[PDB]
Amino acid sequence: KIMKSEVLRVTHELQAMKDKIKENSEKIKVNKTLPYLVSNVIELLDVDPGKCAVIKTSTRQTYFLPVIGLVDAEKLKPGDLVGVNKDSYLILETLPTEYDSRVKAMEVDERPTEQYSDIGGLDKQIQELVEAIVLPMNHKEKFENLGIQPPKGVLMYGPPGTGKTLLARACAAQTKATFLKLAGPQLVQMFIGDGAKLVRDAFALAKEKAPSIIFIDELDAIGTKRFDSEKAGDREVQRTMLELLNQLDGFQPNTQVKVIAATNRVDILDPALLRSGRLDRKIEFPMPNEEARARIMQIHSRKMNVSPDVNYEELARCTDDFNGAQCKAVCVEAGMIALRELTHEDYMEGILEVQ
Amino acid sequence: KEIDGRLKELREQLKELTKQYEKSENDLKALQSVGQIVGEVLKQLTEEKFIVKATNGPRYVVGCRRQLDKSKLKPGTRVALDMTTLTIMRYLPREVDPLVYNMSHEDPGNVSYSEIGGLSEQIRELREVIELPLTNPELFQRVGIIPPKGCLLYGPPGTGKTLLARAVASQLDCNFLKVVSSSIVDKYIGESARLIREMFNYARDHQPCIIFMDEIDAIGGRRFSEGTSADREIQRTLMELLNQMDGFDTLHRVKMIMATNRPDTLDPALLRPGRLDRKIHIDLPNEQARLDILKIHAGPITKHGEIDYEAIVKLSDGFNGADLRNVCTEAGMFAIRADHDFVVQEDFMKAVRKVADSKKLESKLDYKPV
Amino acid sequence: PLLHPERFVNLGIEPPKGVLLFGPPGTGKTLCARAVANRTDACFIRVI
Ligand SMILES: Nc1ncnc2c1ncn2[C@@H]1O[C@H](COP(=O)(O)OP(=O)(O)OP(=O)(O)O)[C@@H](O)[C@H]1O
Ligand SMILES: Nc1ncnc2c1ncn2[C@@H]1O[C@H](COP(=O)(O)OP(=O)(O)O)[C@@H](O)[C@H]1O
Ligand SMILES: Nc1ncnc2c1ncn2[C@@H]1O[C@H](COP(=O)(O)OP(=O)(O)O)[C@@H](O)[C@H]1O
Repeated sequence: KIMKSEVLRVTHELQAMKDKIKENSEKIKVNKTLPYLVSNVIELLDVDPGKCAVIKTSTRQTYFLPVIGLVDAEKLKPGDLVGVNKDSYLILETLPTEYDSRVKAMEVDERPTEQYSDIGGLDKQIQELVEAIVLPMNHKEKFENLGIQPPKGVLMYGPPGTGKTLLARACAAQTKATFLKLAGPQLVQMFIGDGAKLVRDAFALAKEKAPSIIFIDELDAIGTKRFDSEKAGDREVQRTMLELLNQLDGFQPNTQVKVIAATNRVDILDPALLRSGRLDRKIEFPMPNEEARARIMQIHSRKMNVSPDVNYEELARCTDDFNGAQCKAVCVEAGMIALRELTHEDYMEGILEVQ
Repeated sequence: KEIDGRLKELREQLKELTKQYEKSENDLKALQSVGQIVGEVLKQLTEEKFIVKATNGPRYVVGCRRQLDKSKLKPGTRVALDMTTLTIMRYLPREVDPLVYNMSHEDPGNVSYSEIGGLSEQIRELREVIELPLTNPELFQRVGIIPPKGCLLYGPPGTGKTLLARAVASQLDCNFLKVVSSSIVDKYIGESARLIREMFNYARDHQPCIIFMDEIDAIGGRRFSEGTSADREIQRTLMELLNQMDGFDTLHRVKMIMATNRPDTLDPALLRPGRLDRKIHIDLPNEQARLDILKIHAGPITKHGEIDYEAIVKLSDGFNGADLRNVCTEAGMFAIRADHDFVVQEDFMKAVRKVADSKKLESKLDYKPV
Repeated sequence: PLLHPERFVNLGIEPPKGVLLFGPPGTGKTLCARAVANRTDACFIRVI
């Protein structure tokens, strides 16, 4: 019949078709290899009597490239930092935007290396939040097939030194995904909308980089208990608080980028963040008991081999009302004095030094 | 058949494909495409002379050559110019606030507004402020009055304001503008009130626009003593907003729905009648309303007919529907524990007491109403 | 640590993580200068 004529056209019409964009792409990719004008998209949905665009150039110019001749506006959503022709004055290609100066890299660790073994004492709580955070990362498809969207907001409250920061980074390392840390106590900015702008680009950065871990510290500092006096009514910080609120539902579909909020006293929050779709998993972080404190400092001093056969039982007796941070300070205080004490007696003075 | 079926493979691979030679030409067409400079015609000098401001550079004057329909061009229209061709080669309409456009045209798939209980009074308030003015202007014509402008919602942070805003947004999904009232700040001194005028002009273009913005307290304030340059930018932004919504020229068929958490710190100039026609406080959910929300949240839950909902109502008090999906959730991974297919009433009791003990800690759960 | 004779093995991994040589206006930073002279060419800079 009629194949051999059709495909001798088709395969020829396939390869020559693709070769000319290979020529063209080059002809525009060198232009895409030389863009010079930022894309302050001031869009018009100019339906041809489809779309169109206005580009505020870097040199303070504006160029109305018709119908956006190269990039679809579905991916070319407005903003800035999207390739524009230096000669053709056309949109060239999307490229990463700017992450609000501070948010570009505030304290973002690319990959944490702390392991879950070096932390402990609250193993029931750490396993609880691993099931609520780490499992929604590795076995995310299990939740997708089950039909239950995993919760995202985990609030980890407890006195300082309970290992919240290590646990959050250890969980992020286990997920093998992006980890973003927020300096909560310093989000209160005199500039208007600055903290609101910072949190936005932090969420934007987290969305653009994998299912991330948004580790916001000092949630009590971020959100007041609404105890309103004229001394301070939490007026300008209510700005940023509801901003964090409206970005908690930004990642509801596909259930990525979890929010972990660390504080000491959960009671200093109004019933805004304690929401089921918002921060819902509140996990207690108590001071470890004598057994847990002894185990924690033993794990810390595992990399130290100076004094053999130290059961740390007297240390557990003398470690009354101490944090995991205090236990680490106690053990490394031995790590500073155990030169040339030594066994079961170079540990007490660590707490005494701080006060 | 070998000469038949081997054909049916090869042309399908293309069709949508092998659509490259013209894409190549189009982008080559772009390569030698002239980029025509863009300005706004301030005023028409003569019938053939038109005073046009470049968006950045100086005002030039240009002139349509033979057929560019100089009559339809108006002071403030958008035209394309070239520093070489000396004329306007074609004309172009306007803009639509793109950043605002997508974040106001990306309303997620929500449920109907009937899926939230205890706010039927608020639902009918929304109907007689949005639907009634446009469906039946003849009755109000016999009345002889203008429809009201806007309504305010305020109360505890957990009421259903976001659900109601998303539900009304999903009702239209085409002429609904969502504003978060915080992306107004930017690096430059400009583009603060320029955007605000722009979607107001967008609201002028489309009559039945429903404008929703949240946290008026994020721009409101009471009074700035020893104001900073950032504080001073609020007050001019607030003043520009006030004189563009009430001002001298009013809007038509445009209604503003706004919500916040601190009604007392709001500026008294905005909340006076004329700008905010109605003020509505969304109170604590009722005990039977909480029962309905609990049933809604426990719809797709594997459970049998032994649940003591009345016990939950008696124990759970002062808890918004937010705390109720927590209880529904907390019963969820309690059911995950020990690997139980169904959910037992004891899991709900554990959820209720755990949430109740969670809520004990926090004080000042709600601001007093004004 | 600058001599690096024992930090690696006998004592835990790394030497003590820092030094806070504080004190009322007086001997402060003179011992730092003495340690700088006693050590290698990797010598301090005085920032305020
Ligand atoms: N133990 C000391 N022996 C000899 N001279 C000393 C001693 N302590 C301080 N001085 C003298 O004090 C002066 C400044 O001392 P040093 O450099 O320690 O302090 P500094 O940097 O000026 O500040 P501060 O006094 O606040 O520590 C120098 O003239 C130094 O000779
Ligand atoms: N379970 C633990 N295991 C190991 N180290 C711990 C543990 N708990 C606390 N730490 C120590 O505490 C420090 C973290 O302090 P911080 O983050 O301020 O406390 P919190 O997270 O309770 O606010 C770490 O340097 C770590 O050495
Ligand atoms: N009246 C209600 N009916 C049903 N669900 C509610 C209600 N109030 C709150 N919720 C729950 O709270 C979440 C929505 O947050 P919402 O309270 O609307 O925020 P805001 O009060 O700031 O608008 C949803 O997960 C929803 O299940």
